[PDB]
Amino acid sequence: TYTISIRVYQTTPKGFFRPVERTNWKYANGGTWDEVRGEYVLTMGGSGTSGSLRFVSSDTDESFVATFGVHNYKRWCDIVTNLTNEQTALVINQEYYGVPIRDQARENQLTSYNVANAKGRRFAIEYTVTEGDNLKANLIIG
Amino acid sequence: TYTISIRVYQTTPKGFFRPVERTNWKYANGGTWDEVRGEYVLTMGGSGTSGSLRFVSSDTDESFVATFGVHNYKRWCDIVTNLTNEQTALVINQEYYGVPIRDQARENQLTSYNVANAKGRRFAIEYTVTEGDNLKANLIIG
Amino acid sequence: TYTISIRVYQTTPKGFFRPVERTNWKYANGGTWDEVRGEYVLTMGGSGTSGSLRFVSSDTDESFVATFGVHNYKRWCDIVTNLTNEQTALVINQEYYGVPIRDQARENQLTSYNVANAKGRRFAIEYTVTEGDNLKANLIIG
Amino acid sequence: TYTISIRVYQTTPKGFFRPVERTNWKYANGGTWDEVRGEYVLTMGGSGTSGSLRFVSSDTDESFVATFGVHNYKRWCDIVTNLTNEQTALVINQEYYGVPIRDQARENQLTSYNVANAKGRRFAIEYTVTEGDNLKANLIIG
Ligand SMILES: [C]C(=O)[N][C]1[C](O[C]2O[C]([C][O])[C]([O])[C]([O])[C]2[O])[C]([O])[C]([C][O])O2[C]1O2[C][C]([N])C([O])=O
Ligand SMILES: [C]C(=O)[N][C]1[C](O[C]2O[C]([C][O])[C]([O])[C]([O])[C]2[O])[C]([O])[C]([C][O])O2[C]1O2[C][C]([N])C([O])=O
Ligand SMILES: [C]C(=O)[N][C]1[C](O[C]2O[C]([C][O])[C]([O])[C]([O])[C]2[O])[C]([O])[C]([C][O])O2[C]1O2[C][C]([N])C([O])=O
Ligand SMILES: [C]C(=O)[N][C]1[C](O[C]2O[C]([C][O])[C]([O])[C]([O])[C]2[O])[C]([O])[C]([C][O])O2[C]1O2[C][C]([N])C([O])=O
Ligand SMILES: CC(=O)N[C@@H]1[C@@H](O)[C@H](O)[C@@H](CO)O[C@@H]1O
Ligand SMILES: CC(=O)N[C@@H]1[C@@H](O)[C@H](O)[C@@H](CO)O[C@@H]1O
Ligand SMILES: CC(=O)N[C@@H]1[C@@H](O)[C@H](O)[C@@H](CO)O[C@@H]1O
Ligand SMILES: CC(=O)N[C@@H]1[C@@H](O)[C@H](O)[C@@H](CO)O[C@@H]1O
Repeated sequence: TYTISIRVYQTTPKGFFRPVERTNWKYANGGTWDEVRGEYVLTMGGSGTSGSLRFVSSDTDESFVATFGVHNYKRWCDIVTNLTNEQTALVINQEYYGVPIRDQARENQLTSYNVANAKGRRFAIEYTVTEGDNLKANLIIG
Repeated sequence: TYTISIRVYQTTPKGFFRPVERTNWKYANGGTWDEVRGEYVLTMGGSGTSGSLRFVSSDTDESFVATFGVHNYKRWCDIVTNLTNEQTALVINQEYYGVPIRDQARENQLTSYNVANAKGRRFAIEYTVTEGDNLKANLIIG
Repeated sequence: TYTISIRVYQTTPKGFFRPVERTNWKYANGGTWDEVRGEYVLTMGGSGTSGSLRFVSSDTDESFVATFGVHNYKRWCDIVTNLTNEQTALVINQEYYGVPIRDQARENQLTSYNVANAKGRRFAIEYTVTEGDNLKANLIIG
Repeated sequence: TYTISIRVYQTTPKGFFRPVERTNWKYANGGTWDEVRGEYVLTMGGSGTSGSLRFVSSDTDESFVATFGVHNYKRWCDIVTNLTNEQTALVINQEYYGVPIRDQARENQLTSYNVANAKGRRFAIEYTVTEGDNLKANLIIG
């Protein structure tokens, strides 16, 4: 069993991102999302799957999907923003198992990733515990 | 804009179903899930999309996916249980736009549905508000 | 350290009780409330304190407070309903350390308790794990 | 009826503050706490009462209580930190109706307030809507 525990940080009172969606990819017997002590906890049965969280700021017409998983026994993460209305977490999560650019992001097995949207706001994932079954990450909204 | 506000009722202290997943299908400009006053609220850009909630009772090895949406300007609902490990809400939600028996449940535009798992536990959805932009449903776990 | 983990069951689709308040008494170095995998978890520093949860059904103008704690190394529980508007969980929780009938309920160290409100609705607390540091209870709304 | 809707911003990936308590003072027909679209909403029957939230960062031994209310038809707010183990939100909330320095903080009817703990971390409340029945505020953890 792997877990990925996620702490969400929102660094500026400009806009407000709320949680709107959480998905589980079907590989390795799937997975679950849990709220545990104010954290998002992704539990997976083995290596080779993932889960996504979508956040939306309606004040500023902004959004992003953050995906976390384990690929060949190492954690990975990715952020996708500049989402169309058709790009829900359900769509984005699935794409990490067929779309080349998404595949590569997952294949990179990164301990940290950051990206800016069209408005120049940065989003980041940083794993604070990068090894073992029980992984920890910060999700940082700039 | 459509909303569907869901009240969850767990009726018997045998096992414990917890929320593990919430998805949004991509049609009609997507949609979102919100927690509002102890209720799950699905917001949708217009007619023709849906969202799924998955619940798991790990005590008793039981689970189900409940799906809610609007089809041709009327509400619909369905429950799927006896899930394989591969059947997350991500997977199930999509099947309502291609798989014939799932297509049928959507086309049925039901105000009320119920089914049972192989263990004999019943799951039900009853809309209490069936018309208009702001719909309401009970999700009853037996 | 004691923990009491609480599963809430709402048994009838008549009215809807939503969580509105969660308090901690000051004795034994206090304590915290956490949400953990869909359950309410009361964590306390040692024996001799407690915490309260209030639920409101504004549809039917019903409310109650359920209090959980440890007194002389045994778990206890109680429910107060037919609440005035001035009887928040903040108020009720404190009454268990000065008000004689509340004191008595705490001193009973019950593994289960049930009571009916003005409208004949039954509320129940039933501990499923009655011994040790990590206690479990069902909160059942009839 | 007054509402105060609160958006929480945790700005710094050092330590993690989780919600552990939410209370309602008994005056003016009391009040309730709701989770609404990822925000904390305090509802109160009229002017002259309040509610408190407590947040704890176990990793760094930090905590605080943030209190919001309406005093003589104008909003107020306060933060207390450097807490003892006996100072739960239950205790702090009610000190605003008896303890002079706390009474004064409330009598100030502030639209913004900030204070630091002994470790130098700033906490802040910033009302973004300051007038009328439905007030809005940012809670910023530095
Ligand atoms: C070990 C790992 O991680 N692997 C991976 C995978 O996962 C998998 O899947 C399968 C189906 O296919 C099953 O489910 C199992 O259980 C799991 O584990 C996948 O995910 C992939 C992506 O696609 O990746 C990885 O691997 C690699 C190899 N080479 C293959 O391809 O298989
Ligand atoms: C009106 C309605 O409801 N419709 C529907 C639909 O939805 C749609 O989709 C599209 C794509 O394709 C888009 O997205 C839009 O926006 C929406 O709205 C669909 O869903 C279907 C299912 O498949 O169903 C319904 O319909 C039928 C017909 N075609 C019509 O349209 O009417
Ligand atoms: C051990 C026990 O449980 N005890 C109890 C108590 O608690 C206490 O408190 C105190 C203050 O005062 C402190 O905080 C400590 O820490 C604790 O532990 C109390 O609560 C009481 C009630 O009031 O009860 C019990 O007890 C015993 C005797 N009997 C007396 O009373 O004291
Ligand atoms: C209007 C206002 O805000 N006022 C106030 C108050 O509140 C009140 O309280 C009472 C009892 O006593 C009752 O509950 C009612 O309902 C309410 O409204 C209080 O809070 C106070 C503080 O302590 O403050 C205010 O005021 C002033 C003086 N004290 C008088 O006026 O009385
Ligand atoms: C700005 C943006 O969202 N770009 C994303 C990038 O972050 C992600 O790594 C890549 C692979 O999924 O797909 C997009 O190009
Ligand atoms: C036992 C079970 O899960 N049955 C489901 C049924 O409830 C649902 O209406 C149908 C269409 O999606 O798919 C399955 O037959
Ligand atoms: C109907 C009702 O709520 N009665 C309660 C009772 O359940 C509780 O055990 C006792 C001590 O606190 O007093 C209260 O009034
Ligand atoms: C560091 C600290 O917690 N100081 C608080 C202050 O913020 C508050 O305004 C006052 C009134 O309650 O009580 C204390 O002095």
